[PDB]
Amino acid sequence: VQHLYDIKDLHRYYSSESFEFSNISGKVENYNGSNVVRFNQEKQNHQLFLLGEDKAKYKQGLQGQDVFVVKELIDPNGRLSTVGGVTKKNNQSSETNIHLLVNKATNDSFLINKEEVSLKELDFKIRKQLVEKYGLYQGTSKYGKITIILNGGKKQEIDLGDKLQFERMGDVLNSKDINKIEVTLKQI
Amino acid sequence: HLYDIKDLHRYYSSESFEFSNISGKVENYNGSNVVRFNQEKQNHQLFLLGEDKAKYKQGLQGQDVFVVKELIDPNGRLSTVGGVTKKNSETNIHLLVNKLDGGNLDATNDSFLINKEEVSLKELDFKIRKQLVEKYGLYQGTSKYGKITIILNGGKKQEIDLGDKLQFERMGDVLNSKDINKIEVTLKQI
Amino acid sequence: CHPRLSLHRPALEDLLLGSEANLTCTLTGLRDASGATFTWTSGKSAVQGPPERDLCGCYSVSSVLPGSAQPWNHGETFTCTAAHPELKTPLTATLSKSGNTFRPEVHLLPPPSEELALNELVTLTCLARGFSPKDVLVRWLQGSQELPREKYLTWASRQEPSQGTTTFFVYSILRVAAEDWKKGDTFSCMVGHEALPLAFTQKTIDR
Amino acid sequence: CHPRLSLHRPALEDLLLGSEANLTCTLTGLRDASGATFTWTPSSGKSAVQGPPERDLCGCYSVSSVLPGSAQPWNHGETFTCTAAHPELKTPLTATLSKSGNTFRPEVHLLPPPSEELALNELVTLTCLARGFSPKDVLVRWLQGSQELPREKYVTTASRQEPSQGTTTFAVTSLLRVAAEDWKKGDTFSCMVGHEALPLAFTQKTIDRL
Ligand SMILES: *[C@@H]1O[C@H](CO)[C@@H](O)[C@H](O)[C@H]1NC(C)=O
Repeated sequence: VQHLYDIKDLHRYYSSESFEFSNISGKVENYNGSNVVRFNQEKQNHQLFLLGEDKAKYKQGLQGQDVFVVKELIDPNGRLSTVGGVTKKNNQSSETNIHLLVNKATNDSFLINKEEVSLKELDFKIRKQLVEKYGLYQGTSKYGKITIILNGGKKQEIDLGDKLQFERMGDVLNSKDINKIEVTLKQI
Repeated sequence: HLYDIKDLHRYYSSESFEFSNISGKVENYNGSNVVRFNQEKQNHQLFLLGEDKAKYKQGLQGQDVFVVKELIDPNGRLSTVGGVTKKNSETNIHLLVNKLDGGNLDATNDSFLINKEEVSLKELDFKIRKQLVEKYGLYQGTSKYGKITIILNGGKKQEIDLGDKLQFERMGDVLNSKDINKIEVTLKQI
Repeated sequence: CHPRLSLHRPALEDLLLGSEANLTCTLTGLRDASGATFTWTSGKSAVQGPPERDLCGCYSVSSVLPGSAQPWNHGETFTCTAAHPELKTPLTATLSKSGNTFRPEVHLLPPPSEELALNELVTLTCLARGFSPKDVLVRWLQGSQELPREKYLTWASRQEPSQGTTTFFVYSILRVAAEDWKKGDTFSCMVGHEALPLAFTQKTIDR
Repeated sequence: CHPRLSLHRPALEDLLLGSEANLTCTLTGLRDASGATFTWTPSSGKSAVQGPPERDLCGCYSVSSVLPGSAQPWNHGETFTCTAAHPELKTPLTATLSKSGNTFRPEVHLLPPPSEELALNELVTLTCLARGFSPKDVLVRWLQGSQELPREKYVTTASRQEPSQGTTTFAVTSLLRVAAEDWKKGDTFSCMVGHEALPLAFTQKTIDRL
């Protein structure tokens, strides 16, 4: 029920480049029944899909929001398709240095720039660090778990065996509410 | 590279049949000359593609046939190519095999039998290669190349590359057993 | 001539890559392509086009309904009634975007080992299967550069063998230089289908 | 209704696996299908059999003459001419056909299942590819071990022209889906391809877990 045949795909995805765009605006459009927002940034056309609760939250569209984009693919028309990653237009900002414990035991850290961060950004940045320094998605390393531990004991978990589910990429967290992150790498 | 080693192992380890007293009119099948005959509850399709197309222009009228299956088509007919020999005792043909046991050249004297005077190149090639397969690891792992060399009294010689199945057009060629002097095989180490 | 009415879904190519899409209601079999009136299911004004012969003589006229992408993608049911003097009672045709859709499973297959030994051209095979409806797009990339249509062959979408619900499959072969494959650059098959989350998906391969 | 004459070649399946392959000459676009006369060349085989009137794709009438026992002269290279006379024709129509002479055999390849499917332990897809051949006509059959599989369990796509760099060649793919456990256990699977340019008419590629 668990295998290593998609290892190259996960490694390619979570080692690829991400972008953090500010003040993004655009109206919502119907594309194949989906709610999308097309915008141009760095001389590149983007197609943001709103598929989770971000669909309800950005009914009107984006009016200057922050967007964390990751290329799902570039469609035949040159548009970069990206999912979720929208956080609010914020007039306040601070640094949160998040302790990242990685068990295979090793203390790491993870610096977040905004007061509202998307689960997409947390997932992608954590996995990229795991790919580049801890051997994730290489050889027999694929499965494991990211555990985002919030203040008070509540936790939010991500399975490393698959890409984060598109519907979860629009979920957001308050950076101040993060207590620490634990990763467990279960290798064979 | 070695991409077809298993196809060669299946073919040259498959079961061959020595039939005698075979008769049959030539029929046109897909433009080629074939002779269909039934032996041992099996329908056969014999393709005459070499010079035997001219030799057996009427068909067969009591000849010996050495059958190797290329495939069983969807109608259940075993397709085989050439291997036809004259209509008119055992002989033990000797065979030198040069293999590479890691770092040593090991020469082995071996042999195999035939039951006819005039013998087809198809039969000689298939029987030689079968024992190379069975006793010398041919078409296993990394062993696929080498040469069978058949020398004949007087000096005339014929070669067969092991990297390829014997050419279809060479399966109607025929020899006399008594005219065979040496037969030497080198198993090329890749 | 035997008047027939058929209504055609918006081309998938237009829905997924065009800025416009139209339903097309065609009335074929007309001995005199005059006096055809179309009226449908309350939106934008539908343009009739010119008359045109079909096969075995006879004529035909069509009515495109422009700008139908959004209603189509919303689940709208369209109805087209064509009235003509060569039919007794005007004919009707209904059509709506499909439920019971299934995502394609997209696979890209390496070249046969024999072809790698040939060292001339190697064949890459893309397979999309398990999807419904049958409408699908297939594109190829080498690296991040899209290849022209002329360098590959996409078969028609055909129904799979299945005990149960109906699914479709499509193959596409792209033949490329052996050297390009062996030097290690990537190749990608891109598939468009209305049941995919992002409308398109992609599989990438290399040695 | 406009009359047209068409001469169709013997079906490949009949030439390679039947006793009785035949050419079909069809006169379509008839208002009244009676009164047709068909004259065949060469005239030295079994009798021609004219079929009953048929409707074509536009309410017109169609009648066809089949020339049975045609496999021998077809494979010999003889050219067949069919001449049709009908009251609805000012002058008789002629159609000509022969077995192609600029032919290429298929390159046959049997591809293993996609890696992803080998994780699902449900069904796995085997793909047969026959390419580089001409003419278009081709047959594809599947075997598991030495047993032929029924065609309810694979689907062969239509023969199509390849992207070309001069000479026209065609390609076909065929999709067979087998149980994963059969595939992992070590069974062999064979694609069998039939084509008139193949030396023995048929060839076979066999596959299992390397
Ligand atoms: C309608 O859509 C079809 C879909 O391919 C397109 O070919 C045609 O040009 C379009 N015509 C109009 C008037 O929109």
